[PDB]
Amino acid sequence: EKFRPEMLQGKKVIVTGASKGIGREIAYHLAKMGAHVVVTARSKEALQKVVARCLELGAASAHYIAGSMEDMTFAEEFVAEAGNLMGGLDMLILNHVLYNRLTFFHGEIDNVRKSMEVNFHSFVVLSVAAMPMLMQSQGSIAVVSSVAGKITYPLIAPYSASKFALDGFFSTLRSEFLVNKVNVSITLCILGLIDTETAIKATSGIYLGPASPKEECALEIIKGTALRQDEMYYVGSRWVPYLLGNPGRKIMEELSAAEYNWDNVLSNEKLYGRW
Amino acid sequence: NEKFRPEMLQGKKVIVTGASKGIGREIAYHLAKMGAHVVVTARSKEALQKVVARCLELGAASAHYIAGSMEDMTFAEEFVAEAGNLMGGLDMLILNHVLYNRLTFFHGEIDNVRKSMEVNFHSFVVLSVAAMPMLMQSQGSIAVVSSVAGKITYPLIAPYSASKFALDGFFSTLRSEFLVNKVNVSITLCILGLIDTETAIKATSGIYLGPASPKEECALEIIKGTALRQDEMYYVGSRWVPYLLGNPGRKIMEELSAAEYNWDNVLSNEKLRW
Amino acid sequence: EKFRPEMLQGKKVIVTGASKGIGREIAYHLAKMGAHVVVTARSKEALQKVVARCLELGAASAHYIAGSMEDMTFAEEFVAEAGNLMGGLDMLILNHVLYNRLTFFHGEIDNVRKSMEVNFHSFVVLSVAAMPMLMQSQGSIAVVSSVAGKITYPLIAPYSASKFALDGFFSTLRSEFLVNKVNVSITLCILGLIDTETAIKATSGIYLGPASPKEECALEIIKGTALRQDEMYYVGSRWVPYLLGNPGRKIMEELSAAEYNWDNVLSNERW
Amino acid sequence: EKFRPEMLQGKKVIVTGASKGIGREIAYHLAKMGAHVVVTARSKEALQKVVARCLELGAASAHYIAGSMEDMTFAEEFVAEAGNLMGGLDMLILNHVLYNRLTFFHGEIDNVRKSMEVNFHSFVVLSVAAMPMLMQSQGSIAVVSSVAGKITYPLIAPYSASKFALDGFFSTLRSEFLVNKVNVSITLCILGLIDTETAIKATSGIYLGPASPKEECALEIIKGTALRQDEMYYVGSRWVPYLLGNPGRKIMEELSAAEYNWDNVLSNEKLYGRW
Ligand SMILES: NC(=O)c1ccc[n+]([C@@H]2O[C@H](COP(=O)([O-])OP(=O)(O)OC[C@H]3O[C@@H](n4cnc5c(N)ncnc54)[C@H](OP(=O)(O)O)[C@@H]3O)[C@@H](O)[C@H]2O)c1
Ligand SMILES: NC(=O)c1ccc[n+]([C@@H]2O[C@H](COP(=O)([O-])OP(=O)(O)OC[C@H]3O[C@@H](n4cnc5c(N)ncnc54)[C@H](OP(=O)(O)O)[C@@H]3O)[C@@H](O)[C@H]2O)c1
Ligand SMILES: NC(=O)c1ccc[n+]([C@@H]2O[C@H](COP(=O)([O-])OP(=O)(O)OC[C@H]3O[C@@H](n4cnc5c(N)ncnc54)[C@H](OP(=O)(O)O)[C@@H]3O)[C@@H](O)[C@H]2O)c1
Ligand SMILES: NC(=O)c1ccc[n+]([C@@H]2O[C@H](COP(=O)([O-])OP(=O)(O)OC[C@H]3O[C@@H](n4cnc5c(N)ncnc54)[C@H](OP(=O)(O)O)[C@@H]3O)[C@@H](O)[C@H]2O)c1
Repeated sequence: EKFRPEMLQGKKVIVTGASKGIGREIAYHLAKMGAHVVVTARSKEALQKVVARCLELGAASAHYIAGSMEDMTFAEEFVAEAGNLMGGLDMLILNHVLYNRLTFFHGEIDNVRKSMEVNFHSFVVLSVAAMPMLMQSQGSIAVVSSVAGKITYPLIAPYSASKFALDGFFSTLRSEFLVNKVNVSITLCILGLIDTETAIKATSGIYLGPASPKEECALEIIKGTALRQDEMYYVGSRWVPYLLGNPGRKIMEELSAAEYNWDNVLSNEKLYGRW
Repeated sequence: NEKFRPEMLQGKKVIVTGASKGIGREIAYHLAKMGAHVVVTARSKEALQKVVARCLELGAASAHYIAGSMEDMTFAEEFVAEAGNLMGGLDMLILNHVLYNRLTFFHGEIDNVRKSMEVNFHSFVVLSVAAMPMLMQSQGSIAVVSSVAGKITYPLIAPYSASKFALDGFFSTLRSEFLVNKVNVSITLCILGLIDTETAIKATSGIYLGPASPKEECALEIIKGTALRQDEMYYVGSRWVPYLLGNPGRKIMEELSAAEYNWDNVLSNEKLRW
Repeated sequence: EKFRPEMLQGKKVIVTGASKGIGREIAYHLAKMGAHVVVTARSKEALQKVVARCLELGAASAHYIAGSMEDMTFAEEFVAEAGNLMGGLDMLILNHVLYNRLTFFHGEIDNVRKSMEVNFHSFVVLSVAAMPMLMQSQGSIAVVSSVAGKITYPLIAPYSASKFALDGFFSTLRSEFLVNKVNVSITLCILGLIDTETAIKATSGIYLGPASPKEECALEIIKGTALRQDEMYYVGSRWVPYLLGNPGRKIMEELSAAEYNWDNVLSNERW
Repeated sequence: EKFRPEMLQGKKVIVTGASKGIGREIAYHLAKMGAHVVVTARSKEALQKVVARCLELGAASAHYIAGSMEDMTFAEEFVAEAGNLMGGLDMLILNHVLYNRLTFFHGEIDNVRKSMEVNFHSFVVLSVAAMPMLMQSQGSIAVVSSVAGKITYPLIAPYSASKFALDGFFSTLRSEFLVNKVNVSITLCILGLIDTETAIKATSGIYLGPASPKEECALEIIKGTALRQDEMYYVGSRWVPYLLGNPGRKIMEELSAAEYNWDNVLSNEKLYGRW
């Protein structure tokens, strides 16, 4: 079941946080594959450059919409406008993340709140807004997370909380989609240190581990999502993913599914509605 | 290392949130039997009053209640101060309250996700920040009450699970920092299986066939594990399940990645609090 | 002597650099207190969002004027238009700034010039333009500065020069206003690391110390100015302000005032 | 480390604002010590007289270049021509200042701009232009400032702003030079009322303070700079310097140096470059 760049030709993709870093590279790859893209971020000028580059690169079409993901109204309206621009949606790539730095936690409650809004709540709002289109196209969602969304590291409590939250929410959603045979795939991407300008500045002489290249990172995210994988690990080691992937949890989730009165659940109107 | 004794809590100054019913109420009762000072909180005044009265009969050193919603961050903050005044300090902060939502498939209830994150997560953080000075002075402890659904995922409770995962991310990171900085406030994450509280029994009814553990013993185990300053406390109705939940891989990784830090540029830059 | 939010209800306030960071939060607080506000910065769309929010927050009125403070003609014209919009001016909050990712100095004269224009000269131009209105209302000026405006830090020479300049100028002006019994207060605000997106990005990986919250910072600036304080320290420590506040200088300034021949002076020499 | 006039024999020194007052006296002292000097100011005839006196006094060599420090192109070109004249540069004495008049501030924006250009920006331009030569010779810079550059006085806002600015800039530069082990010394000279014709006229019936002699002032500037001191106080009291010198600031600056990630900084890669 091998990946081929043709899996994305003509596809309608949204990439958030695409004015720089991994997101920008994700846009570029998609353009090379002849996909339709709508990129978003806060910076208009940066987004404009990305759109121009994507067109040169061979994108089927490329547009940008500028706004902050701290604003939930924008997140919601963005998905509608984007769907109009492309006439639908095959893939939703959730990549953006709030500015953060490395510091011991001292009581930055506002930082905790803002991180949860931008890194987490907006991912949920965007997904909800996109779900009708995704269900129609039987499309996919990439949820971009971090090694710090699977284990804990000093110096990034607010960030880690929001990335853990993503795992809890979207992993639960995936399980439901499976039980209800909804054919929208949800891929959780777990990234190690990636050599984006932002990550390198935040960590240079503090965290000493090696960084992985952003170009290959972005491609691996695209592949894993296209192939509809549950999780995609890009952490700079072929072994580390298994220490992160928690065999115990996968076993437990598989076994606990048998504890449900499915006879009832799948035939209970009150547990269902729609979007 | 050592064995728990009820005397570890005699005279101690403890806060129990979500203590008008269920596990929290039982936690209050145990603490009273051990002769601790308690301040219980929840939204229901009358229910809290009953709990305080019982705690006193039970042998609490002192018992008071403060009523309010944990969806209000100003209250959470002010509550900890008033509670500290009532007892003249704080040894143990037991974070127990929660917002439940009907077992139901998710389909766009964003407001439920937001409210769950406020009540189950953000307030836990606000309370902890407000209590930290007192806890540092007493070298006290925090119990963070969570769930099996905070370690693995279950259909039908996405909003709840997100908030409980968040707790693990945040408080586990905080603990690691406290260790690196030799701050002697312990943080105990409690992972509970199905417990036979009225609320949990009604909610899973005819949906989840799994077993329930007794609330009285659950509450005691939370108190013990926190008193003994354990990192985590599993009460899940099986002696084996905790190891399938406890993720040996993660513990190894966290231990090893600590060596990747330039601690001389981190700890030596530590010349600054709450 | 205690601050009350009512001190700002109906007041006519200008906030510069108010499209994000501390300035935006200053606008929001003022709106909650029912003040009239005119916000300014370069970004039109950002300013529009701020104005809309302020109105929802309970501002008596809110308008925006977009332009660069590197242009002195704009700075001057902005104050007039703003005064027209509100029919006067009670408080001028000078907050805007040019930041430079931290770097050792190595000959960037143009950076030194542009920093002095934006962080310093425009503060002066704006104050001069606003002075008639402020004298009429016996209003106040908040001059937003920095710990780097009181002591020196590696890596920010251009910024520090301009912030020191502000202290020199506005502190001298305050002393003159006192000698001449002009009742316009001048409050110099000295800020430590504040958790704005811009400050966090600029020092990330370089400084790992605690930043202070921007919401409380903005409120403290408003309070200190409303109470007409000479200086307002918000630096993340209750002790540090006294190591920055230079008791020696305050003593010297108090004593040297007696060295002046107030006869040949006060007898002699507007905007 | 006692000063000796021989520390300046054969040295290559620039003195700005040297057609009268303190600067002229600085030139004279340097000549007596057998240094090479290049003097500058706007007045040709006055500079010519100074050069002649310097030669008569025993200067190794003496030249003058006339021009205004309001013109940044001149400031830059002056340092090059001066370096050519002497074949290098050991000491840069920044002394010039715009004429100012004691008066309450009444919205004289043009005065503020011109004072900042002449008293501050030109000091920076000159320093930048001279830095290569100074680094080669491991030389020194004297930044001539004022008590009004450390505390504030009614009636001189424009002047004080520019002198404060000097402290901010050159004190920051010094700290950087120390961190990077660049061996060019920067001496900030803090002067009280000095009996130059200009200062006496300006303050005649206003400041009733006691003036210090200009000849000794100029010598103290030379000594302090030769001995590579951080600051040099000549204020007419042995006690006043400590009320101006701000112990609190020195402590803070010493302590805050420990808050930096030098391994990031010293190795942020691109925090350097050159002149
Ligand atoms: N880099 C790593 O080592 C690493 C490691 C683990 C996980 N990750 C994950 O990878 C993803 C991308 O990381 P990165 O290093 O590529 O990020 P980045 O370079 O720092 O930029 C992320 C993008 O998010 C956007 N963004 C920030 N705030 C926003 C807001 N409020 N509203 C809308 N967009 C906003 C930014 O655009 P604007 O500023 O213009 O708004 C930017 O385009 C993140 O989810 C991160 O957690 C990265
Ligand atoms: N029961 C289980 O099977 C189980 C399993 C895993 C984890 N847990 C954890 O155990 C803890 C207690 O569970 P439980 O079953 O004992 O809970 P419960 O019986 O449903 O009641 C929890 C308490 O929280 C309080 N509360 C709810 N909303 C509040 C608000 N907005 N502000 C302040 N207090 C509020 C309630 O008081 P008021 O309504 O009067 O405000 C109540 O006293 C929770 O953290 C839960 O996540 C339980
Ligand atoms: N943040 C800190 O840790 C800290 C510490 C000490 C002092 N301070 C002081 O606090 C004040 C605000 O800092 P901040 O971090 O909130 O700033 P910020 O987030 O970086 O933004 C400052 C504001 O100034 C505006 N601005 C920039 N260039 C301008 C120009 N040429 N003309 C007009 N407006 C311009 C910006 O709007 P546009 O870009 O849209 O023009 C922005 O709204 C500054 O005076 C700063 O020196 C902050
Ligand atoms: N005198 C005091 O009581 C006192 C107190 C504190 C600090 N200081 C500092 O001591 C230094 C010298 O003071 P001073 O009293 O000796 O000064 P001064 O007698 O008034 O003359 C200063 C020199 O600067 C030159 N100058 C003025 N404008 C210039 C321009 N646009 N371009 C180039 N050169 C210019 C003048 O020459 P031209 O006019 O021919 O150009 C003159 O040679 C100044 O930095 C001053 O701030 C003096």
